[PDB]
Amino acid sequence: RISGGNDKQGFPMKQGVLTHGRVRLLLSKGHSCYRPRRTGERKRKSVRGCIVDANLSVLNLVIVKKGEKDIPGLTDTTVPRRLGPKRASRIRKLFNLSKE
Amino acid sequence: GISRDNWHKRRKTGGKRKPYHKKRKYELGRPAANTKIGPRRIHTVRVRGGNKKYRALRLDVGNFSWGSECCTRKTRIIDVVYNASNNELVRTKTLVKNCIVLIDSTPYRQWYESHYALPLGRKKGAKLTPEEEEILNKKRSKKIQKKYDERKKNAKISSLLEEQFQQGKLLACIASRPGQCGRADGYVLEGKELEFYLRKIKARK
Amino acid sequence: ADIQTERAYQKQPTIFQNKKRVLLGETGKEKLPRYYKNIGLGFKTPKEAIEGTYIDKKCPFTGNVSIRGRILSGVVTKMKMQRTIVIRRDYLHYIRKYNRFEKRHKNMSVHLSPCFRDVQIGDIVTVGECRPLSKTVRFNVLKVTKAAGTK
Amino acid sequence: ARGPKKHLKRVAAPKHWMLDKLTGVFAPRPSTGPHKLRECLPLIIFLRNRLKYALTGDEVKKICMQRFIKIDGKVRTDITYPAGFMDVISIDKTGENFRLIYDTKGRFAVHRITPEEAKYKLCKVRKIFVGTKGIPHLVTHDARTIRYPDPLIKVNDTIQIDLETGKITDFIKFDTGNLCMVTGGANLGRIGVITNRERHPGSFDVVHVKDANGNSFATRLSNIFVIGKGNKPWISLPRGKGIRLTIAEERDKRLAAKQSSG
Amino acid sequence: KNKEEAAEYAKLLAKRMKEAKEKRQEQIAK
RNA sequence: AAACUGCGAAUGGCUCAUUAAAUCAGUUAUGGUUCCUUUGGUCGCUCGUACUUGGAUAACUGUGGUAAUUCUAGAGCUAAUACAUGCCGACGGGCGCUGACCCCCUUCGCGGGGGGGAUGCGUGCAUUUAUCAGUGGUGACUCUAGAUAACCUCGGGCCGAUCGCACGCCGGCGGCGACGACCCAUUCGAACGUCUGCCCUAUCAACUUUCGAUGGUAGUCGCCGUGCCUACCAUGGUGACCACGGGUGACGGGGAAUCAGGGUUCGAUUCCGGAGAGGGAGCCUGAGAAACGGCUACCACAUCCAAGGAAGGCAGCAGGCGCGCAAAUU
Repeated sequence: RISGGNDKQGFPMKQGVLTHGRVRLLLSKGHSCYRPRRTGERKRKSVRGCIVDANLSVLNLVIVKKGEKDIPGLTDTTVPRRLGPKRASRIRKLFNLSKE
Repeated sequence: GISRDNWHKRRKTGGKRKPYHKKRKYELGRPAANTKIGPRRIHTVRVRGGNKKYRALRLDVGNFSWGSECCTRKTRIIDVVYNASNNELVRTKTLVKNCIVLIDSTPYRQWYESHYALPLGRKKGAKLTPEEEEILNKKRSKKIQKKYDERKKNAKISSLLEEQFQQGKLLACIASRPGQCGRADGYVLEGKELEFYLRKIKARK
Repeated sequence: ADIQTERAYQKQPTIFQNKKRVLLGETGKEKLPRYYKNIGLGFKTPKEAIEGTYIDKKCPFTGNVSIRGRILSGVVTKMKMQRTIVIRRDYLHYIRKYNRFEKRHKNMSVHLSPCFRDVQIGDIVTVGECRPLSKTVRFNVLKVTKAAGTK
Repeated sequence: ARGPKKHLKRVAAPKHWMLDKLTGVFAPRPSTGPHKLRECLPLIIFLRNRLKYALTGDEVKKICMQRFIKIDGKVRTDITYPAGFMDVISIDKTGENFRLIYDTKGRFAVHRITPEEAKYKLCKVRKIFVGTKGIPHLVTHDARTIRYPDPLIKVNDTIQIDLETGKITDFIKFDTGNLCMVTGGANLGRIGVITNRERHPGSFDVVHVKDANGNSFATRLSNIFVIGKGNKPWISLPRGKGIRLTIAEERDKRLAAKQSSG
Repeated sequence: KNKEEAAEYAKLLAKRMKEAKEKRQEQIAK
């Protein structure tokens, strides 16, 4: 699945923007591509549309359906994940435990 | 940037002030959000002090009180018929304070027959469904039929209201501010006020 | 007629007037009960206030104002606006260098209730401070005394 | 300003704190609290400028943060907490108790009281209202509200609080013949007997007070605190008995204290 | 707390009621 | 440590450009408003999974883009006093509205009068409207409290799913705190008003009213009072007691110099009040800002650039240039 990227100048892709070229949006809290410094701050930042053209530097991709062969850098090795559940009800959800 | 300051006005003599400070926030005004008639849509405004205002942008229902009977019931709003300030708040059907409005009558009709055991707004064809016969012509105790007939000595409405109950639509006047509390509440017009607004609607059309 | 001259129905907001009643009072004596109050600084409410039929929301006796602040007095000069008159207040201002005085004056647009009928010009009104009733009106006529010659 | 101010310049501080010019630019700036900041002693001024227990504001911070100061029976760690008229400052570690009472020159005196006296105080009732299912209320001059007071207590009376429970024990009514302290204006700190009260409607009333030596003075009604009933004060009074000497007889007393002492 | 103060006031209200009610009818016949 | 959360950043500091009944000073008022915090009150008053609820997201791990920023994208985890959701309990009832029925008295009986009641319906505080009666208060309320009929906003109102310390008494009942919280009061204010007060100028004599000027009625908006704005009416309002217009090498006071007495001139400047952060304008967050050591434009300047883009505001402390007769340490 196509999951975003950057253009040839490093500006990221925003999901809703339906252009090929870059635009200017006024971004607030709860948006992507912007982190505010004070409470209530908004800034106008350049951002690229979500339509993939031949003018990117990276196109991020996320494998959702694994094939039959193994890309040797991606699919074969396993990670130990860190940090299991910490809320008590997510402990019992993991091991299907009872209240007792 | 709508403002309510006094300093942009002329003086009493007619000379103009020069402004000494620029527009402050506490002198602000907000846009004049015009309520209509439709399914309920109410927006929320954050105001000075951190308090809260309700912009009703669309109302269809609110409770109105029968003043003579002291009967307050929530009631559907039909139509605007007369606005005493502007006439263009009628063709657009805007709900503001003190505007004259047509409301439903059936919550007042069902209270009237339950409390006084008399027909109201019924036609002369007198087709009665068996629902309200057992409240209009119920069996009841002697002590209770005594009370129900003792109420019937004063259960008399003006003729100006019963011709409205003939059409199922009373006339009401909104007493609250729908842009400021999100509600359209009011009272049913009766008496001198009723015939005043009746001749005003008569002369306007 | 005689009250309802505006596009909206004028009524005293505190008095309910559609109380239903039986025909022995519905036909006998028809009287709207009047709201009035007593303002508090020794001023007595006029007779035309408590028995009249005018509707003025800015009247100090039958309307929704309170009188608090400054009691002053002037002399009526202009009676040309609707329910509000213009008074003139004359005073002497001390200039210190010359040890002397100069006649100054200030005008005041002031609200006049319809309970003071037969108010001429040239006569002394007592005014009381209320909340701001208009752009330039802050006072309210509380007591009228006639001029020197009107017997 | 765009909002509330947090500093106080030292020259614009109240005169009766008796701060001086050259030790700083700022004054302690009392916190919001039960007393008005033109009418209070902050706890930092009482504890190093009056009692001399500290030499800096840092030492007042160290003394207060050990939870050693009780004002009206409760521990205050705030060093700018506004103590005020007839508050009981009680330091348990040294075994001292104080009540803030004005001197004859209108400043708070260092009045020491016995721990028998340190369990009550007098308050002046400023407002009575009935609220929410007919419960009557008081509001005293130090922001206490009391539910269900005696129905004879009216505005401008003086009640007595027990500092642990917070409840009224008894009260004095406002009448001629009772004893006063003036808590405001030119006549501040003086003590005498009510003789008269003239009522001007729409404005302030004037109360005439007679001193113990026959001097007489007026105040406004809001600058009047009924101390005791008749002639007996319900509290202990400071060094001077609320009798303001003139400058000539104060000079005579100060000179008679030198030709006898030494 | 609420039930104790409501009772103690009503007990105190009886005295301030009946002391005024004593001098209510005292002035009328005199 | 970091990061999320909370609070503060609206104070202080600087400057005196604007501004002439304006600012400001004294005096009054808010019975015409809002108020983080502090302090006190209130917080089983409501009759209808809980021995504990749900989904995320940083820090961190890992892969990156851009010449360039306190730029950030994708992937893998995980928390809450973040964001959401939501119950027991007190709870047995009471109190009003209905009212099948039952019973009693009188009456020959009808009839009249009086009790109990199954059934349902609603219910506290805050909100909005209408009506009724008149515990406490004021100089005065259309005040406070009460009673009745309802309503109660999905952009929802309160009615605690929070944290520490000491440990316990007879599986229950617990002592101190901390953080909360609608509302009320208080404190610090703020904001709008009242009355009187200011320099020079008539080679400024009529001004205001089309495009609100003065007032009335109804609204809208506002934190609220009000032409603040709108609609419809009325034709008003100010002026030789100097209106209107212009000027000021004008921020206003407390104050300063000089002085027989009277005066004359100064006050940018450490206290108070106002204003403004290059010029105008618009806003977000918040109790509080039309904030500029916040944001968004335009105008004027001006910086970095790989030419695609990115960043700015010393009338804070220093310091530099300029300007000048004229003023200090990065």
